[PDB]
Amino acid sequence: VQLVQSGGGLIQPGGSLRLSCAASGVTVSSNYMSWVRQAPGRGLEWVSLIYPGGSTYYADSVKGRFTISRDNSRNTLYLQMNSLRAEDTAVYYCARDLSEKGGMDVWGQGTTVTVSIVMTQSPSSLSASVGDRVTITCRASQGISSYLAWYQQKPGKAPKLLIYAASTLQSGVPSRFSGSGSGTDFTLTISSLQPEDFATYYCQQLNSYPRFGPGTKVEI
Amino acid sequence: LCPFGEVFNATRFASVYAWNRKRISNCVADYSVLYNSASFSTFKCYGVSPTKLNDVYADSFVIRGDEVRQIAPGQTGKIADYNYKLPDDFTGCVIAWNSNNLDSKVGGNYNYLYRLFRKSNLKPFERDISTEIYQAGSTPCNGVEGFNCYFPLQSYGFQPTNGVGYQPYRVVVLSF
Repeated sequence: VQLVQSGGGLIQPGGSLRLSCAASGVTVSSNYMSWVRQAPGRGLEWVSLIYPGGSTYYADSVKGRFTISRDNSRNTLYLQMNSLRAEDTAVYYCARDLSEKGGMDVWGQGTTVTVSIVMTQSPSSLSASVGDRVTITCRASQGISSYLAWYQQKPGKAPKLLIYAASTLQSGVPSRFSGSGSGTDFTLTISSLQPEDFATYYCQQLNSYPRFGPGTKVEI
Repeated sequence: LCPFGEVFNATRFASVYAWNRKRISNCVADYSVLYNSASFSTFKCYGVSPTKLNDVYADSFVIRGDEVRQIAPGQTGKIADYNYKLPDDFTGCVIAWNSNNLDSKVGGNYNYLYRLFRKSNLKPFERDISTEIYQAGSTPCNGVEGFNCYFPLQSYGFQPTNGVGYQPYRVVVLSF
């Protein structure tokens, strides 16, 4: 059950480029496939969903230029990128969207493309000693009930689901990771920072289009 | 436990004129490390699916940014024609990542070279490490540098300030 995605490289502005993303354990036409990019210096940014039934959506800053599609024959999601510009420089991940029932739990590896309701998170940056207890917060402008997830992304590696549905822990995640909240305020607690836990953490709303918060970075 | 990570994480890569083929045999390794280090600016697989890998040649060289597109089936240019040719029916995967921080230096790094002058295009997977004075003119060179008598190699001059297409990229080609 992987997502291996392929293709990228450089391209001068105006050019076009077609990312792909082949899956193994999941069926591409049966899931909500989606693309997220992280601009250098910025945080995670949703690009475009494709529904199992064929509907397609995109973020404002790419609509008309990008075209998500898939080929059921070879089980592969594609992202068709035309009229590219410098702001489209980012690491481009493909992710399976379980939505409100599981977040984006299965991510591909990045493919660096090099062109030549507000979610809030606090702290923006925090240092903590190993074995400390760390609580980061996330805030919603409109009440989203408990429909919100958390992800760790360590520098260079693809993101990773932690909590979805405000409090449900993703299978395969250390028990020290825990989370609570409903309405507009949400928290993630790490009970005892172990050295691997040093990364940046986002929240995301699981109702709307995927909308990630700014991100809180943990470090020493 | 194949040494894929000896190729990738070599502390030094080579030049495209003199690329290194490392034959891997007597082993079994997953190609997990390819699709698990998200930090590759390019990963293309031809003739195969990159999921269907786990159920024999590693070639490593350094080129600049806007010519990694040449390290692919059917592409042509100063690299595909005279340095590293890859056939039109390739069965393998092309892996490339920016190496600015490692193959560049202030005032320019002229340690990586490529073949500028060659009379005919290379055959696929062919290699040419010849240093014979290329005759451009009508007069014989007798192996002596000068006018119309050129050392067929050329330095990259990788500087950190270079534009992104002129930055050094490390390329790994796994042919099956």
